[PDB]
Formats: sequence, C-alpha cells, structure tokens
Amino acid sequence: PSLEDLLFYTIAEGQEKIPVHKFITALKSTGLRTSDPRLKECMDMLRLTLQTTSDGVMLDKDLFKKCVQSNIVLLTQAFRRKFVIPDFMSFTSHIDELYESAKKQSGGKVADYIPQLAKFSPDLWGVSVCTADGQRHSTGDTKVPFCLQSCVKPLKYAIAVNDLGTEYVHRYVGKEPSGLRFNKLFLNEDDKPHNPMVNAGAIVVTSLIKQGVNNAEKFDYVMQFLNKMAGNEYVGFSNATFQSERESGDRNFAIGYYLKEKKCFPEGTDMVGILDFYFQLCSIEVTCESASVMAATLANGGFCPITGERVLSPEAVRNTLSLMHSCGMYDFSGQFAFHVGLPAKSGVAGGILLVVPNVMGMMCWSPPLDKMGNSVKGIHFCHDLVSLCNFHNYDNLRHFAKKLDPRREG
Amino acid sequence: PSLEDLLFYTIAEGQEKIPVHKFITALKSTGLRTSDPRLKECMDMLRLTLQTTSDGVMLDKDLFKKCVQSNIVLLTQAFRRKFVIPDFMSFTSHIDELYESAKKQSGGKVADYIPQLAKFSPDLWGVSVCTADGQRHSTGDTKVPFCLQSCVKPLKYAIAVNDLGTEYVHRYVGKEPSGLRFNKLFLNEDDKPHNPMVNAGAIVVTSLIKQGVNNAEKFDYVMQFLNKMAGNEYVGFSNATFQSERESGDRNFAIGYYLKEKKCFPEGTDMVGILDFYFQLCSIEVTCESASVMAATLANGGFCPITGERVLSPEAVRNTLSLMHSCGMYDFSGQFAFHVGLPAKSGVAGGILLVVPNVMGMMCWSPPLDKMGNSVKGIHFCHDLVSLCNFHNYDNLRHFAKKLDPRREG
Amino acid sequence: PSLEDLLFYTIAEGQEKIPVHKFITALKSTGLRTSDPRLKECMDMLRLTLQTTSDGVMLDKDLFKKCVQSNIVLLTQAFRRKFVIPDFMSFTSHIDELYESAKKQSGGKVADYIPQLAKFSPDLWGVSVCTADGQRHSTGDTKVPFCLQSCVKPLKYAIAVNDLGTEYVHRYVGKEPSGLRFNKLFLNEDDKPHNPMVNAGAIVVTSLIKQGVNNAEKFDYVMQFLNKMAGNEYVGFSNATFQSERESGDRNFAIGYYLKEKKCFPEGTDMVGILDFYFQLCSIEVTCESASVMAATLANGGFCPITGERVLSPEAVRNTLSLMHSCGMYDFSGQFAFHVGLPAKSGVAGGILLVVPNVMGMMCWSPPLDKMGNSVKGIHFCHDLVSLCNFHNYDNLRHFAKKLDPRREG
Amino acid sequence: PSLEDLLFYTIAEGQEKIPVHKFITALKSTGLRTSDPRLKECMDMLRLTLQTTSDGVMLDKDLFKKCVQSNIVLLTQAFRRKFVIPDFMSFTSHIDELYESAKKQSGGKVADYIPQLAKFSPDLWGVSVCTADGQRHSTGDTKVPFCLQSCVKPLKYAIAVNDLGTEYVHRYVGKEPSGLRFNKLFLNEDDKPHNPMVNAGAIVVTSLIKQGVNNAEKFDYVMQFLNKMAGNEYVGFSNATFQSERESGDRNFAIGYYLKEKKCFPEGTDMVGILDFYFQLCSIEVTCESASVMAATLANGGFCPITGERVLSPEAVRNTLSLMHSCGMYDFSGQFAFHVGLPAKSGVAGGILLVVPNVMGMMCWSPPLDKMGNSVKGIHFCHDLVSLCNFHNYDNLRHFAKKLDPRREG
Ligand SMILES: O=C(Cc1ccccc1)Nc1nnc(OC2CCN(c3nnc(NC(=O)Cc4ccccc4)s3)CC2)s1
Ligand SMILES: O=C(Cc1ccccc1)Nc1nnc(OC2CCN(c3nnc(NC(=O)Cc4ccccc4)s3)CC2)s1
Repeated sequence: PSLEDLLFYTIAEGQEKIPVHKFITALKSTGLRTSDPRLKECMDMLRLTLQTTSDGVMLDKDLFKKCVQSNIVLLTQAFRRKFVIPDFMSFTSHIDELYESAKKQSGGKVADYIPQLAKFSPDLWGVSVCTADGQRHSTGDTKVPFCLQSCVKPLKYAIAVNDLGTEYVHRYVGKEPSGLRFNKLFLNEDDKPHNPMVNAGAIVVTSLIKQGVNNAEKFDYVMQFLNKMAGNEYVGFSNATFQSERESGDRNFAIGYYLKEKKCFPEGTDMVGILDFYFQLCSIEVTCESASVMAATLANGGFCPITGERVLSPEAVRNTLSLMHSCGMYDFSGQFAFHVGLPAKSGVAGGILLVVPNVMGMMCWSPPLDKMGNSVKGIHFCHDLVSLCNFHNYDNLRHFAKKLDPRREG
Repeated sequence: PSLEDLLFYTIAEGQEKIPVHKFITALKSTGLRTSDPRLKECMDMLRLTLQTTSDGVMLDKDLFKKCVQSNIVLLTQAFRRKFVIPDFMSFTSHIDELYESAKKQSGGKVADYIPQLAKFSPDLWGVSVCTADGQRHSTGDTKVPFCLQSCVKPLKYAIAVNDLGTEYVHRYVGKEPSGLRFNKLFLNEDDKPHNPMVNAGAIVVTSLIKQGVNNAEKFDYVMQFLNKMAGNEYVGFSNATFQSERESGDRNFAIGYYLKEKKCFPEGTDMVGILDFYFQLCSIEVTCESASVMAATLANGGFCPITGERVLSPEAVRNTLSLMHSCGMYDFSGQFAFHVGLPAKSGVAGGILLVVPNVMGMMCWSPPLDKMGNSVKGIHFCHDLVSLCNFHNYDNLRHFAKKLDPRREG
Repeated sequence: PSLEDLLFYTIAEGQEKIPVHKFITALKSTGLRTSDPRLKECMDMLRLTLQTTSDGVMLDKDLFKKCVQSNIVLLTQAFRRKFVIPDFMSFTSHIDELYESAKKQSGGKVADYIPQLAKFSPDLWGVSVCTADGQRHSTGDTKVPFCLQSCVKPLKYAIAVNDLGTEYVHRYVGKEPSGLRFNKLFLNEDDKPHNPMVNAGAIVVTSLIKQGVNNAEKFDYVMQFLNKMAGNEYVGFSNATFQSERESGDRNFAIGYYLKEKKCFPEGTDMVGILDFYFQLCSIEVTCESASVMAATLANGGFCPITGERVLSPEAVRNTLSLMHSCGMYDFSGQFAFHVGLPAKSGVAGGILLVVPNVMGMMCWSPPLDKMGNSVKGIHFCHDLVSLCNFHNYDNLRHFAKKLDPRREG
Repeated sequence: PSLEDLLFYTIAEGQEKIPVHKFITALKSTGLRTSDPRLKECMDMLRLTLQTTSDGVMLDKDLFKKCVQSNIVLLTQAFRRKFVIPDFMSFTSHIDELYESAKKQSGGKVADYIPQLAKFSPDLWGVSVCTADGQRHSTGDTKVPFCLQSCVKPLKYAIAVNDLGTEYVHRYVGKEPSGLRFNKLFLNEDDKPHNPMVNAGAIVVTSLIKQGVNNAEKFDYVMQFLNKMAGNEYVGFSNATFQSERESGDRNFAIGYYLKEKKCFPEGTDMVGILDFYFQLCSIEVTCESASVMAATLANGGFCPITGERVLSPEAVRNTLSLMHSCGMYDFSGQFAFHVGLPAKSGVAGGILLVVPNVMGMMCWSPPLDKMGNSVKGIHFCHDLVSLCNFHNYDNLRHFAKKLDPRREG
C-alpha cells in the first residue's frame, strides 16, 4: 500500500481513528516542533480540519492521509526512529540532568566593562539543542536575548569563505592558534593575524564581507545570512551594547590602526568604518534557541536543519569548525580541545556556541565568566556532556567504554 | 536454514560445487588477506581438506560449512558487504591512483645527519592501508623496514597513559601545541614540556614507562606492546641507527640536562639512562604494512583490527589522537590540521602514520623530506586523500558536495 | 700688575698699541665666536669705540682695558689656554679631516616616507661642535634647518625630569633597553613603555609636561625651554612636517590607543591631543649650529655654555645621558654603546645629537639613513671620532694607547 | 736642590730631625700602605735603621735621604697631594659611614644551592678601596677569603681579549645585554651567547683561553694572570666549591651541550673539558682587599696601581668596563646602570666588583643575596656611594650640585 497510511496503522495502534491529540503527542515526542517550518502544510491542514468538523476530534484513514500527504517523507522518518537521535525523549532527560548539575556552579564574574551586560542577573542559565534533523529541546532561560559578542566570529568568517573562498580569505588571515600565552601579539610572522577567532583576525575578516557597499547594506546582508542560518528564529540587535562597545574599545582601535599601518586590509579599505561594522556584528542578538539552530546549521554540512535550505558551502562550514576546534575558547582552547574535543565558540556575554558534527548544534548561556573569559556553567556543561556521551572528536563509535551513545537504540 | 549454508548459496551462484580458488579469490576481493589471524581455524580446516584427496577441490554445502563454521560471523560480514568500506576493490583503485599522483613529486631531501639514512634511495615509496575491519591494501615498497623515529612518540604516549592514566602522565608533560617557530622553548609556563609530541615531552614520557626495571626489560615491554598493536606483523630494531643516533645527539643531551635541572622527571630517574632508552625507541623498525595495523589499532578504539585483542584503553587512544591532531607534524601541524584534518605523526625516516578514526589506519613512507622534515610524497598523498574523500575530521557525513564516501554503497 | 693689563701686554707683545683686527683674530682662535653672548658688552664697546675716533684703528692700553673690562675673567681663561680643549685650532683640523672622511660615504636612503624628508638633497652633510666653554666650530651645511624628530626625545625627557623629578616620571615610563627583538613590543612586564627613547615612552612622557594647560601653552613652554638650551640660536617649526607626520602616523595612533587602554597616561589625559602635541614636538626645526649648543648644555651639566644660564637640573641631565647611552640609536644602541661609548640620539631627518660629557656637544646631519634608521655619514663620523680621541666613555685618561687627548697640552 | 731635601723639611716642623713614627704616621695618612711594593726599598731601610742606629730614633737630613731616595718620585706625589683623591683621610671617613649605614641592612638570603656557601655567616660584611695611585682602605671583614663565582667573568673576558683581541673573541660571544627578560635564551639571533657576563657567554669565553693546552696549565695561566692584577695579594682556590659546583651543575651541562650542538665552540673543543675548567674558575678565591686591587687595575687602564706593571691592554680594559656597565648585575643591570652608573660585577658568593674609572676599584662582600642575586649590603653601598659622590658615569665634573667630589682639595 501507500506510505501515507502504513504510517497510519503505525500510530493508529489497533483502533480505526487516531485522536488528533494523540498524533500530536507522538510527533512532539520525536522532538519535532509543532511549529516546524517543514511541517507547515500538515499542521495547517490539521488546524483547518479541526475547524471544518467540530464533529471529532478523530482522524480516519483518508482524513489522516489528506493531512500528512504533504510532508510524508519527514513524518515517516520521525515515526520510524530514522532520526540522528532515535530515543530523543530519553536524551532530553540526560540534557536536563546535565543542566541541573551545571546550574549549581555559582562561580564567576559578570562582564561589567560594558554597563549593558552587567544588567543581566547571574542566576540566568539556558541550554538549547537542535539536532541535524530538527529535534529541539531546551531547559532554563533559553528565550532570554543576549549579544553574540565573540560568538559571531565563526559566523562571519563562514560568510567570507562562502562568498570568497578559502584561498582568498586566507591571503589576509591565518589558520593556527597562536600558542599558550603567546597572546598579547596581533600579527604572526607573515604579518597576518593568527586566525579568524581572535579580535585582530575577526576585524580583518569583517573588512572582506560585501566590499564596496556601505555599513548599512553590509549589516543587512549579514543579518539576511544569519536569519537563514537560524531558520528565521530570533536575530535582533542591541544598539545600547553597540554604543557602549564603541565608546570603550580602545584596544580595538589600537588593533585597527596597527593593521592599517602594516597594510593588513584589502586595498581601499576605510578602517574606522570597519571598526563600526565590527562593533555592530558583536551587538547582534540571539536567544539560546535561535542560536542552537545556527550551530546545528554548522553541524549539518551547512544546510539549515529546520528549513532544508542550503545556507553555507561545505567548504565554509568545514573551515569554520576547524578553527573553532583550535582557537575558539580564548586561552582555554588547548585544554577545551583535549578534554572536550568539540568545536565551540565563547563570547563575553556568557554564550558558548557548540557543535557536535553530524549530530547537533547547541547554545549554552550564562553571564558569569571565569578567569579566561568563558562562561562557568557553560564550561561545566560541556565537560559533562562528553563525559556522558561518546561525542568527543576522537571518541570511538564502536568501542567507547562506560559512555552513552545517543545515536543508538537501547 | 543457517548462517553458514546461507552464505554457501551466495558464493555458489547457481553452480553446484564452489571451487576453492573461487572462494579465496572472492575472499581477497573483500579486503581480507588469506593470512588473517581471525581466519586461522577456517584456513586451517581448508589446508586440512586440501589433503583428503589432493585433486579439486569442490566444497559442497557440507564441506564448505565444515571449513567456515568457526569464523562464519566474520565471513558473513565480509561477503554481505558489512565492512566499514563495502566496495574495497573500488576503494583501492583510488588509493592506487593517489599513489601514482604522489609518485611524481621528486622534491625534498633524504635525512643525512645519520649515515644509516642517506643510504635510503629517494625513490622508495610505499602506502599501506588497514581498515578497522581488517581490510588490507599495499601499493609500493611496503615491506622494506625503516625506523619509526618520531613516529614512535604517539605509541609510547599511548602505552604510558594506558599504564598510568591521564592525570599522572600529564603531571609531567603538557597537552597543547606550543607556538610560532616553537621547536625552541623546551618548557611551557608550568615547567612541563609542551606536549608529548615534541622532543622534550617524548623524553619525559619515556621516563614514565615501566619504572623500576632496567632498560633491557623496559625495552622488551614496549616491543611486546608494539607486537600487540601490529597484530604480530613486523616489528624490529636497528642497532646501527641506535649507535649513530646516540654518539651524535647532543641536542637530546642538552634537553636531558635541562629537564633534570628543572626537575621534570619522576623521583629517582637516571636521566642519561633514560636518553638511551629514548634512542633505542627511535630505532624501532616497522614496515609500511606492519605500522598501518598499529595505526588501525588507534582507528579502532584500541582493539587490534586483525586479532580482536584489546591493546589500549579508550582514554589512551583518544588522548593520543587529540595530540597527534594538533602536534603531529612538527611546524606544519596547524596547516596539516586545517587542510588534512586527520591525526598523523611524521618521522625523519620518511614515515607518516595516519589515522582515519572509525574508518582505517595507514602508514606512508618516502625518505625525502621537505623543509619542515615531513615526507614530500606523504604530505602530497594526505592532501589528495582528503581532497577526494570526506575523511576530514570536519567533513559532513550527509552533505559532502562532490566528495566520495567509501563508507557508503548507497 | 693686575687683571686686564696683563691681557693687554700679552697681546700687544710690547708693540706700540693694538690693532683691532689682531685682537679679534687672536680671540677667534681660542674657539670663541665674536657673536658670543658672554662677550656682548666687550664687542659692543669695541665697535662704538671705533667711532670716538675710528681714525684709529688701534687701541690704547687705556682704550683696550675699558672694553675687555667686563669680560676679563672669560677673556683671560681663553687666552691662557684654560678651556677644556687648549689647542682648539688643532682640534678643529681633526674634526675637518673627520668630516671629509665621512663625506665620502655615498650610501643610505633618505627618509622617503613623508614629502618633507624626500625633499632634502642626499648630498647635505654638516657637523657642529660646541665645547662646554663655548668654543665653536662648523664644517659642511650647518646652517640649514631640519626637523629634530626623535632627537627631541631626550630633550623633552629632560624637561619632564627637570620639572617633576626622577621618581614621578618613572612611574609612567621605565629606564632600560628593551631586548633585541623586543623592538616590537610597546610595554614592558610592568605595563610601562620600556624607556623614553622609544615611541611608546616618548608619547607617555609628552603627557607629563605642563599638565592641565592646553596644547598651545604646553608647546610654547617647551619652545622657550629649548631656546634657553640653545643659547637662543635658531629653534624653528615646520608646519609642513607637522601636517605630514599626522596624516601618516597610523603606528603612533596604534600606540596611543594601546596606552590609553592600559592606563599608561596620567589621570585625565586627552590622548588624541597628546598625539598632536607629540607630532608638533617632532616637527621642531634646528640647525647644526643651534643643536650643537643644546648637546653642549647636556655635556655641561645643565648650564648653557655660551650664556652661563642654569637650564636643566643635574638630575635631569644625568638621567638623560644615561638613557641616550643605552637606548639612543634605535636597534643599533648596543653596538653603538660598545664601540663609540658616547651618549647620542638619532632621528629620521638625518640628525645625530652627540654628547661628550665634560668636553663638548655636537650635532651631525646627513639625511641618507642606514637600514636601522641612523645617518650613514653621522654613524661613520662618530666611530672615527672615538678611534682618534680617548672620548670613549670607558677609555682611560692616564693610559690611552695610540689615541690622542684634545684635553692635554702635548 | 734635591727632591729628597725639599720633602725632608716638608715633614720636618721647620725642625731638626723627623721622628720615625711621625714619618710613618704621615705616610699612612696619604692612604699609602706601609707594605706598598713600590715602597719596599724605603721600608727595609727604615726597619734596618731602627735596628742598627737604635740610638735614635730621629732621622736627620741625610739619614732621611738614605731611606726615601729609593722611592722618592712616589713619596713626593704622596706628600704634595698629587694623588687622585688628595684628602684621602677625609674620604675614608665617608666610606666608613657608608659602610655603617649599609651594615644596618639585614635583608637577604645567603645562597644555599651548595653546602660551601650555606656555611657563610649572614653578617660578614667588608668593603675595600684601592685607588689608581695605590691608596688603600678597608673596613669590615676584608681578609676573609670567598669565591669569585660570576665575579670572575669580567676577569677572564679581559684575558681573552688581551691575548686574542676584540675581533676574535666576538666571533664567539656577543656584546649586548640580552633583554629585560631574554635571560632564559642561551643564544641570540646569530647563534652566539648574548655577552660574556651570562653563563653561556662565560662558558664560550672559557673555551677560547689558552687553547690546545690541558686544564692544569690553563688554570695556572689564569691564576698567574689574576695574581698580576691583584699586585700579588691573596689569590687562592676552593677545591671544596669546585667539587660541589660540578656534581650539581646540571644547568651548565644543559648549556654545554646546546652550545656544542649549535657549534658555538672553536673547532676541536672538548666540551666537558671546558666545563670543568669553567667550574674551576668560579671557585677561585679572593679577599675584599686583593679583589679591590684587581678592580683598581681595571680602573687604571690596565696598569696595576701598586706595582706599576702593565697587566692588560687598554682594548681589553675598555671592552670589559663596557660590558660590566650593561650586563654586570644580572637582571638588575638596567636599574644599576641608571641609578649607580658604575661598571660592576656581582657573584652568588655575595661579592660586588666595582670600578670607578680613572679613580678606584672596590670589592664589597656580604653573603646574603636579594631576589635578583645581588648582595643586599653590596647594592645599598653602591647607591649611597653615588648619592654622596659625583662618581656616576654621567655626573658632571664641573656642576654636581650638592654632591661631594673627592678629586678636589678645599
Ligand atoms: O607583552 C607585553 C608585556 C610583557 C612582556 C614580556 C612578557 C609578558 C608581558 N606588552 C605588549 N604585549 N603585546 C603587545 O603588542 C603590541 C601591539 C602589536 N604588536 C605585535 N603583534 N604581533 C607582532 N608580530 C610580528 O610583528 C611578527 C613576528 C615576528 C617574530 C615572532 C612573532 C611575530 S608584533 C607589538 C606591540 S605590547
Ligand atoms: O620557564 C621556562 C619557560 C617559559 C616560557 C614562557 C614564559 C616564561 C617561561 N624556561 C625555558 N623554556 N625554554 C627555554 O629554552 C631553553 C634556554 C635556551 N634555549 C634557546 N632557545 N632559542 C634560542 N635561540 C634563539 O631563539 C634565536 C633567536 C631567534 C629570534 C629572537 C631571539 C633569539 S636558545 C633552549 C633551551 S628556557
């Protein structure tokens, strides 16, 4: 018979008509959101159907078939456990417990150099997960908005390489980490910044994106890009943080003039204008939830997991994850790579963009920072997750000891 | 039916009586070598049958099963295309092309600071592949013995961590890469060597291994350990190279006394003694083939692909792969990391020990080195390998553009 | 039998009277100039005397005594070879041979990074000598005005210490050379610039001068201070150099913002304003002749030698010569300290301000610079000087080999 | 009218016959020691006169002449205040206050890294002055022998340059201070040690002295050289310190091999042989008194003040004072040069070898060191000396404010 109601008998159990509330509760348990863009046709029909028959609320064979025929491919995969994490309900409990285990880590100091980011209660703590199949889960303050800050750095690097290619972008900027407390330097021996993840590298990267338009079009061009990446979830902009960031980044200006004087920018660059653009991209706002989609886009070869849409070339995404692995956690990058072994990127607002390649993207957020600039709970969470799961970049898929593999059965 | 005669019809192909050579031929085409340890009881039963009447030999449903009972599970996986690389025959055609491509790169200079090394013709070039399922292929001078040199460093880090655990080992040696030209500073800021892949670190690591027995026992122990990792293929020792490496190795003696004075060795370490242990270890010999198994052991979570034996703990194997990633190719390390994205370790003899986690282990060998001391042909091969396949640590398993995935058939 | 009358007979030689030209010749050969401020009385009398009856042109013992009356003590020392260099007419011969030898050094590039220094002919070459007694000498292009540039660094440092003292000034700036490729860094291990002789230090020093008045007042102040130091010989300003230096000084802005960021300036500093004042100070013009007097004030413990006025404290002068010793010649400081062993300071305009303590002060000017930014002719000249005379600051006064001592009789 | 005569009635009274005790007392007051080698023929005669004509002890016009005639030139200069410091008795008062003021400085830790220096009481404190004319003064523990250690470094460099010239020696060793903390590096950018005053430099310089002879003869040759510099005062040897310094000198062996590897030693250099020679030179013993005579030879252009014997070339003496100036007090070198401005060399035994060129030499001794490695009382004394006297390199001889100048009379 048909795909469309092989799947029916599947959910229908023994009876002949599936309640609407049952089917929905099934769908939700596969971790799909009833607001999933890929499921719009089917949810709209259901809603239309609840209207045109108060008479209900149960779906027979053909009623079910005229709702799910629209998105039958994605609905089949979800219901037959063909997603990257099959028992997703089990998984999210573990996530919750990791969350609670972290929440108890009261250490750290809120970034206060800008008045805006000391307006956030330290209590706040959120984690959001988006799988490469569009499975979602959150716990904590995942709907509070904050600035990306340095979390934006791999995102705009990715745009450059997507628009300009590996070879060109790296005429201007390095690809290695700089060395334990080989820190205070701006350029390396070839008079390029060390990599996209440091400020000096980021600033140069900013100067390549959409060259030859003004700092309003460049800004919108990038937001368009991020909007696609986040499946059109929340992507705002705090100007309060921008005016503060600019009237305060003396160090950044030092970096600007230093790069100028050493001719690090492309020909015909307006350096002070790049600095405003840079301060702007730092002020872009996300929620845990929206960011986790973005991260999942990196986790998913560049295709946005909840829309299907190709946002980034594989070349861009691969390049980006490579530098997040080595340069992503300020002076904690070497330790984080050893013990965690995941691409991550931290920002001074308490955010940590985290990617488990081929599995999921995440965003942890908690304002209080440790001595190295990283979110304390965020760090504790990340070490826990890889203690529990074989997610380390050099964990084994076949032999992994006491760990748990969310990619498998029971 | 049963697993065994079921497999009989698969090789049969309409026919009545499966010829022996037809079985061997079909066996080889899966990747497995006729001499695989796990196929002992099968091959024995075969050589036994090859004498009940030395004219044939035609296995019926019964004689076939008698010869394949013992190993039916492996034989079934092999023939049902269940191995990590299902179409191995195809795959080794690409390996062979990649080999001829790199064969045309005659640049570089054979090491010569030791007489034992400029004896090697600059045209020696071998590639050996061993997959996590035991599949073998060699093209080139893969049975010529050469010294491991710095290629041994990840193997004795492994051993140490396997015997002593992470926390004890990394009291004495760091775990990050060092810095720009850094081949220079012998210690990080905590007065440990930077990582176990540089000479200061290796030397410390040698001093943690099997403490409190003499150098003769210690060496037997590492040998025994390498024999497990190489599935009992060729592991030797080159006393010539050992002598030449010692009477002409003042830099290692320099580091030794520096380490001793800053108190980097365990209590009661006879430093000069340790150096000679280290010199012996650099002079261990392997072949492309044998070493590619060792490399496949790291690919396979610490279990030897061609015996089944647990050789190293997951902690050891993961730690080693993390540090090879970032520290494994001398100054070229960060560039390797970015472009090739695989754990590898190189050696002044022309060896590059390469690991494709969960897929395979490898060992390339061409004596002529580039200006950073890395085999020219080897480097070229590794670039092409990843240019062609989605083996790069941050390629996507699902969206990989115009790359080939040897793990898939469909 | 007293004072002014011995001086009459020693010149008249028992002749009738004294021819006025004979006296001015005798005077000029002591090294003193006719325009010497300490002689203005004597000279003025002499010209007006040759009017009461110009019918002369002689001098009665009567007539004479009343002219030399006022300056008798100085005119006596001069004529009784009491000055620091007795045989001055012989010394100026060696200076001349030294000028001609250095003149044959074709080499160097003129500073062609700013249109005001590209301006200058490479063939320009001038040397001026002022002893601590006001004995003068010039040869070459010594009345052409040029910008001090970095030659102003010791001067403005001196002023700062003169006004605020050693302790306060050295809260904001260190007192050592940097390291011979710590040339690059801006701050030492205590977040102060390494010393006042380097652009970071100079800028900070600039912020210490006449704090809390505006940049026109501060500038006027330094100008007048430099006027004292040069016995009111030419001190100018080049607005052209000023505009250029500020259109083109991206590195200096880099340094400014770095310092502001690290809180190196005194509280309440307008950093952008201190940069302009700094640019202004570099754009100060002098001639060979006026500058050699400033160098002479340093050689003379802080008294201007041609006027007698206490310009700088001994503390200020000591301090300054200490740092010119070790930090004065850019990357060539160590090689200069060893071989010439004299306090000197060079600038991009081609100048070298050279001090021989307790003896003389000099200024060398030749616009073509070497690869380290020092004047080619200047450097050569300084080496020859100390090859000839026991002026090396660790030469012996009592045992000095094949060298010559301009301070001794025969 | 003879010098012998004039001097007689000079010391007379206008009188008859000088008492012997009145002559000796008068002689001591010029600072000269009764055992001056240049005074020996005269002192024998006095002692001999007291014995013979015991019927005295009044020396008349011809008895006196019979004594002082042998050494009349020097005895004149002594009594006619011709010596470098004319009022020497006044000067010793000052030294004595300086000594007492430093004596109240109980800070410091005595070196403990070998048992030989652990032993030394913390309160030992001695100062000795020898002028370039042989005027001596001691106060405190100045006859106790202690080891030169790094205080030998300037001495053996002087010997190298004396025998081999500047050009040779400085192939092998640099001539600049390392960096305000490049100390840990052994080699500069040209693969030479930074300067003679650091261990790597000292060791290379050791390897240049008397090449091609065994250590017995080499060591003699240096000892014979040291005796000449000290006018034959105490130059001993500590075998105890030798043995300890070798069976514990691991950092030096580190330096030794590094140096061998990078090929800093002259061809045919037995590296370990050189090390032992090095350890021996560091164990050469001196007293404050004998060391002050050595320092005085350096202060005197290479002539030994109390023998008049030419010990070193002026090229050697100049070169050493140069490097003592900028590299002498380990890491405190920059600070010392700025504040004290005299050439000095400190050692871990607590000595400070001090030179006031054209004036005097000095050894201060006091075993407790500061965190920098310098004798605490030593350092204190050096600052106070230059507070009090215009001996700073860049103090002015004509304008020195409120300082005292010991080179002038009333
Ligand atoms: O460190 C300290 C105090 C300190 C000192 C000692 C110990 C611990 C702390 N202060 C400063 N720290 N960073 C500074 O950066 C400044 C701005 C950019 N700079 C540069 N950035 N990048 C370069 N690199 C090449 O110019 C090329 C190169 C050549 C050779 C090796 C590496 C790089 S310079 C140089 C100056 S100032
Ligand atoms: O406590 C620490 C570590 C540390 C790290 C960070 C901060 C604070 C402390 N100790 C040490 N760590 N490494 C050391 O090196 C040793 C000493 C000299 N060596 C030499 N290395 N390199 C040379 N020669 C050029 O490096 C040539 C050169 C090139 C460019 C510029 C200057 C010199 S000698 C090799 C051995 S000592």
